[PDB]
Amino acid sequence: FERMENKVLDMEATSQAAGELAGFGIENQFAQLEASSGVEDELAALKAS
Amino acid sequence: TEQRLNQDTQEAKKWEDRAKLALTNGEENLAREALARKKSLTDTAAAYQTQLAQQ
Amino acid sequence: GLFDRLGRVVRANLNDLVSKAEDPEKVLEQAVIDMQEDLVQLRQAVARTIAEEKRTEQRLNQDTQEAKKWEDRAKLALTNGEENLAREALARKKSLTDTAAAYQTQLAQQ
Amino acid sequence: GLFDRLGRVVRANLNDLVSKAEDPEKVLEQAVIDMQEDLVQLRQAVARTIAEEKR
Amino acid sequence: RTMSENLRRNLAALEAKISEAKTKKNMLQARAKAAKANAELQQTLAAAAAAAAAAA
Repeated sequence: FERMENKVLDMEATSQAAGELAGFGIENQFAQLEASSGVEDELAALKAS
Repeated sequence: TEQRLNQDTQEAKKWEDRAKLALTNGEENLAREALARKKSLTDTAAAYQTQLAQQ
Repeated sequence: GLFDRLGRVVRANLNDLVSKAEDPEKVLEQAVIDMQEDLVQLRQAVARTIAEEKRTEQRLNQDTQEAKKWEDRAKLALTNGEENLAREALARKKSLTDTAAAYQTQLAQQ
Repeated sequence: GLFDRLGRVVRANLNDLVSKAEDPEKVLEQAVIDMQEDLVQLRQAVARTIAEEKR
Repeated sequence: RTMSENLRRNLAALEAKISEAKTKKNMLQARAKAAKANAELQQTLAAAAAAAAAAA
């Protein structure tokens, strides 16, 4: 069980590995802020129609 | 190049109609997806307009 | 020593002749190719520091949830009137919260 | 004694290297196989207590 | 006879925790196989898609 717990920490480490790799995108992320606000603005106009 | 401009501009109108359909169906995430296709078609249409002006 | 200096000069003369033989423009783009793989080596090591940072954060979550478990065992001992077992559970809780502060400090550095 | 402690450290370093060599996932299922035969040993002894009770 | 009630419960409690450890083993091994595949697929695709497109 103790050696298997160390193997469970490989899954935890793999989850953080994907999070650190996703962190490379933070400079580009500003495009997602403008895209998301834009779709809510036209969706609000569509809901108001 | 003027034919490509008419193809990409009518494709942008099609995607705008898909965005309208997504908004009446309450699927705003699909409306943004359709708007992204529309934007790349209008941006390439401006490039074809520039090419056509030179031609 | 004198013969080390003389030895490096005969070896350096042959090495300098080989350095003259290759085109500096071709060697400069080979150096850019080499420098691009050097950045490839750095990103793998840097990404592994993010994985190691997340591993200390996993240990922090393991030891903090273990401290909550022992606090529940202490609560059980107190409702059962076994105050001696409540102190035993609190001693396990204390070593887990003290190592959690060490992992928080390690995580702050990371 | 001091040489007993030093002796166990040189022997333990070699033993720990061998413990690193086997895969913990394979050793964990070998441990479950071993634990299943441990229950096989317990049932034989327990059943013999029933025989001794009846005697 | 009082000892054999105690032993019969201890034998059942032992196989119950052996049984529990075996179901846990399958789930933990599955997660390790899945996590190996997720990492390789995500990293391989993201790297290849960036690299070939930029060069061309």
